[PDB]
Amino acid sequence: MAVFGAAAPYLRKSEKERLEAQTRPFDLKKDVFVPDDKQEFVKAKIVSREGGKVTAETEYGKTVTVKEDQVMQQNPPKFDKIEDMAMLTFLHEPAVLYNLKDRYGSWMIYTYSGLFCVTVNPYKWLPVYTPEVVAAYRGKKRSEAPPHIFSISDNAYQYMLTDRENQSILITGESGAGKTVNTKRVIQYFAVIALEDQIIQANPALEAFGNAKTVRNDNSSRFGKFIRIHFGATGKLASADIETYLLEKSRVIFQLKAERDYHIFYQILSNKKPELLDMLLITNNPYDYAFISQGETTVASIDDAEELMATDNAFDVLGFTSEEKNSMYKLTGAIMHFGNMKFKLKQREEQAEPDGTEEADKSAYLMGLNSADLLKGLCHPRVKVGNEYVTKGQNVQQVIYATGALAKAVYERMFNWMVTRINATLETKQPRQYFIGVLDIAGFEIFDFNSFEQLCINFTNEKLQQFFNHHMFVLEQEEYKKEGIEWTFIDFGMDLQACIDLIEKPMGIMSILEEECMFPKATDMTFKAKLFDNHLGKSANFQKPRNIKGKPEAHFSLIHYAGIVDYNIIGWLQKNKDPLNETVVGLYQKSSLKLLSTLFANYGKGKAKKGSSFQTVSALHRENLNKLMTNLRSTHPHFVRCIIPNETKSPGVMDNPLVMHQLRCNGVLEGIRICRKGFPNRILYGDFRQRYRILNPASRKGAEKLLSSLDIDHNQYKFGHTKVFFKAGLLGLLEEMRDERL
Amino acid sequence: TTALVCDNGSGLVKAGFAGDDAPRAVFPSIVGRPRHQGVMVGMGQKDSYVGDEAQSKRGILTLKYPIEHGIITNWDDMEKIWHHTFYNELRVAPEEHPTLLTEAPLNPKANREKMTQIMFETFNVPAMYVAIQAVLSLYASGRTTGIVLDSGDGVTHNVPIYEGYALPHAIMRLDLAGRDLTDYLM
Ligand SMILES: Nc1ncnc2c1ncn2[C@@H]1O[C@H](COP(=O)(O)OP(=O)(O)O)[C@@H](O)[C@H]1O
Repeated sequence: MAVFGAAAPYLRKSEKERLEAQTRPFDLKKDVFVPDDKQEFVKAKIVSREGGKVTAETEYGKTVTVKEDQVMQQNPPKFDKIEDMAMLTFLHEPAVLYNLKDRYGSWMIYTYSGLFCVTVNPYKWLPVYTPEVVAAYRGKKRSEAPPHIFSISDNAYQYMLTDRENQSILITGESGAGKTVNTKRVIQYFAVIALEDQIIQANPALEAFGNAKTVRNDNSSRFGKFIRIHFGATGKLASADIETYLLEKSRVIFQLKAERDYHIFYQILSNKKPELLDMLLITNNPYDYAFISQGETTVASIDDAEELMATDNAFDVLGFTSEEKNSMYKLTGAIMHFGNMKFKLKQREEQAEPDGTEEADKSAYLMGLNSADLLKGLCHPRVKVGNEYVTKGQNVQQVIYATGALAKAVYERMFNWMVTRINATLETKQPRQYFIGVLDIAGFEIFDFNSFEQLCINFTNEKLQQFFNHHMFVLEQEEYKKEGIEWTFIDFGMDLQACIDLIEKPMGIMSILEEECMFPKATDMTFKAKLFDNHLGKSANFQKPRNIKGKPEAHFSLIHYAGIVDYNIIGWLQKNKDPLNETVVGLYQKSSLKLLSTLFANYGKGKAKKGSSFQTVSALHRENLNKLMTNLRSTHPHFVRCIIPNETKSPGVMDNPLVMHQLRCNGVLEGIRICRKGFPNRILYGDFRQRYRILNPASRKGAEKLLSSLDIDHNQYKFGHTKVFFKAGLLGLLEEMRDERL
Repeated sequence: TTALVCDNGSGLVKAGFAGDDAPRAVFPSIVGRPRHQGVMVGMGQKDSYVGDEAQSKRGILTLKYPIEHGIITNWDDMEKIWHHTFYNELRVAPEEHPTLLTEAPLNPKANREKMTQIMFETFNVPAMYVAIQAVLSLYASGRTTGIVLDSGDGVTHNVPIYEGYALPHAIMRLDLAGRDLTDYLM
């Protein structure tokens, strides 16, 4: 226990202290888990089971009665503080909550939970991050060493080196709960076992261009960052790669009532650089610009001026010139100038014509196009019919949708190209063999006014959770085919896929939405009517909404792995349209700027060319999710779960509702639930004997004699050849008969 | 709690809450059905429009009244009208609301009986009551005597009342009303 340097206590408590804590009275009958009001479940004692009446005496002095249908045992003391939640004798929801609660009070951060690695961030410095434990872990195994991310990092490394394949680290948590520094210590450990400074140096750029204020967080990430750490043949550090996925475009145009756009517009709106404002014609007033003013104007998030400076510094120290930063800033200002355009219908026709031309002129002067030419390209697109071009007509709604789609497109284009430039700066010529990627993605966010974007996020997280579930299924089949005990041949993925089929499949929600924004006079009520007519009752997970405590509104409710979510319809048709304007895209290709590179080229024998008008954010998102799954499904994955203990920066004290929220939205509970259908308590025969032989004191014959003389049913235990498998009730009964034996 | 006051009549459903000064929802008691075939797929056309919605699609629907002269002749249509009144015009759940219904004097007995049966089985109201349309007129007029001539849209009737006692042998009912005046004007 000295091999763990000075961090040994925090990493794992001594066996002596373990045994000194084992001695503690606990009544298995009347100290069971009990539902609560202020929290979900609190530690209490019951006086008696008086019919339908019980009385819970908690620590707070309360004596509430709870119904006999909502009570469940508490974890025994001889199995509290367990490192692996999967090995718990009784797998309940608040059971694991209190397990991690006592583990963080006792200041043990990392905890194994089967195929996961859960990490609640400590708020003060610990010796657990000293290089001594890093170097001294080399040579110890996963099955025995106490939980820590260095363990799974080394396991991924050696898995890569033995199987000659890539691995994937899926760090899962909220921005501002320690994800950045967790990945930082990951990359440090990887460098140790053999460019992190460059990663952190270029990070403020992505933090600017892909983070925006939501309600649950003021520095939430919207894009799916994912760093590929390549290696060589000798498993030595070769180079690092990075890719961006699923960057939400709707933010650039529409913002909710309680949230802001991306940080960059506000950082530019910081007057600390007056040269940017007077070169971009940006008036100081943020209410002036319509694309942004609909969201939260300003919040006490960060020092935005200083962040502007930090980003400019990171830019100047990155490979690209000052002119290029200048073009980036001016392009963002042009996107900002798009919103104030004004169009009117014509005299006695249905054609759109511009009345205000000043912002048009200035946006053209910025973009490097002609103002009259851009106005003509917006009001009168030209389309190709065979070998000729004919002009298409537009009204105000159509030209506005086109403007919004153009802005979203140019922003996303500049973003992807900026990431390419970042990767080019990082690029080293060393040969790059198999990599181990680390993935940063949005969370299964729930609110009271969920919308289209939250539906997209939850759909992504559904694909991820189903992927992990199938992964763990194959892992359990591997355990079984090793143990020579093979049963229960049903997979664990379809039970979740049934919910996916309600989003992606034809006549699913996304297909109905696409059809509805294609139909002539569709409205939100018609969208709702079609959803109901085509799914209500005929499906399994789609169902009515619920109105609780006077919530704002809900039009329908889906059920996911992370609970029942009620979604709102209003605005989906208008926000899903993505009609890109081909004539203006050609204008961009013919610009006098860097813009011509971003829009280099974008829109017989079998052509899947969907039109410019038949474009939907949902469809582009489904395609991107498909290709992200195709990139992940080729690598053996690993999962990291990050939980905030409390919203306050004060350590020690926690918030049980926030813990439950993280557990549900993260899927640790779903993992333990997939376990709860088999035999989760899995122990060998030797320690089984050494702990339960005094019941019938005297390896299959003696074990079987004891089992038959312990009144255990056949289906309750599964007889293995190295370990014999038992369930929660079996562990409880064996515990009780040991206790009476003593 | 609160009680619902639904005055069906024939030709105008008017409902609301007890204790209010006026009905909250007033709309025709018609149920339309499309009589052409429908070409645009994806419209998701419904099959029957009840209430004020049916008055906007007059051009393509065929309108039917489920109440001819006080009596109800289409029980399915009347069930649709009641469902519309409860959930779409008033937006209340009829499980926690007593409902006061009205009818005209001297109607068939099964009309009122089946009205009750529907209001308890289909809609699961907690209580109900059926009142005579002329007694209520006399209530609202602030009298306690007087002879009331309640000419609705399907039925006309006289009900003489004195000091709160109705004289049933003097009740007259005449099946000439606004619908017949409309047909005569046509
Ligand atoms: N200002 C008016 N002048 C003449 N007739 C009217 C007027 N307003 C309504 N009506 C007639 O009254 C009838 C509606 O009467 P109403 O009190 O609604 O009876 P019910 O409730 O049984 O339908 C309609 O047929 C309409 O033709």
